[PDB]
Amino acid sequence: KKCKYSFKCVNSLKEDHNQPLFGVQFNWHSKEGDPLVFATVGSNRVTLYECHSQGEIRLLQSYVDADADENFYTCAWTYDSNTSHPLLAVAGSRGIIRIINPITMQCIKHYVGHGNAINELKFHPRDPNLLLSVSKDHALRLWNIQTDTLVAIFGGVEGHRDEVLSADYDLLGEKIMSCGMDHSLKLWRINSKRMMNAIKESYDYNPNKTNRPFISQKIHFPDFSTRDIHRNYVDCVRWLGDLILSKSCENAIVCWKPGKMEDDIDKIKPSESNVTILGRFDYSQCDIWYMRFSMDFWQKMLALGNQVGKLYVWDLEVEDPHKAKCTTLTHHKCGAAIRQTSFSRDSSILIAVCDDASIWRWDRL
Amino acid sequence: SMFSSNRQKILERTEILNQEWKQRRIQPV
Ligand SMILES: Cc1cc(C)n(-c2cc(N3CCc4ccccc4C3)ccc2[N+](=O)[O-])n1
Repeated sequence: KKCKYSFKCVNSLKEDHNQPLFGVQFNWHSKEGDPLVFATVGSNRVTLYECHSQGEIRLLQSYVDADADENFYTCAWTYDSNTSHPLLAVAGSRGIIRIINPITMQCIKHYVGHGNAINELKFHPRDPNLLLSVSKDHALRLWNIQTDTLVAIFGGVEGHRDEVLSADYDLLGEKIMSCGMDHSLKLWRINSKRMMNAIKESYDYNPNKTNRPFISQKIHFPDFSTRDIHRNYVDCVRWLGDLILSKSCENAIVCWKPGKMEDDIDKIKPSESNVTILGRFDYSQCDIWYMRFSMDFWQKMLALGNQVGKLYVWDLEVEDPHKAKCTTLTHHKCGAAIRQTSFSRDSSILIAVCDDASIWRWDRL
Repeated sequence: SMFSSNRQKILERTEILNQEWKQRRIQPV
């Protein structure tokens, strides 16, 4: 078939700090009818905005980190499992995870532990307390933010050999795929008996009942590993059902899967030496490092910004990636690199953030 | 096809997540 999706640029603004914006996320936890909110991170700032009619972007609150040398690279939304209150986790160059109350912009709690910069944060899709961080220290870490424990460290003997740049949970939250500067993509199952038990123990941990500190799992071995997809750093990975989307600097997002064509993802052996490349979503002028692609909630659209301010969009319901391409979103004033984009939960709005601190709003026609 | 089987898996799994979101009442920001 062909793509039908059309957008219109309705507004733009520039943050006064003039520093690159690396991350943008709409809050997908807000209930139907409630206002559409998104956060941006860059420099030592976290900024919240609300989307209103006629393309209005309303500034809500600004968070300025006490450390002027901090560079936030990522953010992720969650909610407090008890009070239903929204929460925002942010991290970057210092390698500290800060949990912010978005209503007040106060740092509620922080987590130190990574040896270096945190490149990405992801919350578990079923459990709001399970936070994953990926780092320049070559490891991923799984945190339980209800008990303030480090559940597991994914790294070591057969872990990444260079910075981990990205990771994603699958839809049901049974596994994680990570990727990084060592050109590899690695699978880490979290539905194993070992990991399910480690998660259960992180919840049983009561500090005002024991003097011993919590013991984290050290997961040295992934459930699948490949260096056969890309020929350089892998800076973005996402699950597409049982398939994987990943990118390097080759001006393509590759769709692939572990094993041979018919192999079940849940029957893949840790020693599996084969991969199957299923297709490529081709684009141009996105050969610089650290550019993320995004999908909408329903995984019907794929978006990626390039180094010159173009925003590519594909329809994932069209089998051939070449016939899946939608009209590239361009504005003559949008000329800086688009680091990340985010769709609103209903896919009605697409926000793009840039290296020149600009924010771009595209409404779905 | 591998395509239709994969889209169906996305459809059923996103539905499970959407039903969990629907039962939640997260306070606005
Ligand atoms: C001054 C400056 C320019 C840039 C590009 N950085 C930058 C950003 C990140 N991020 C943010 C965006 C991103 C996107 C994909 C994967 C990982 C990441 C992590 C990491 C390292 C650097 N660094 O080179 O220090 N710093």
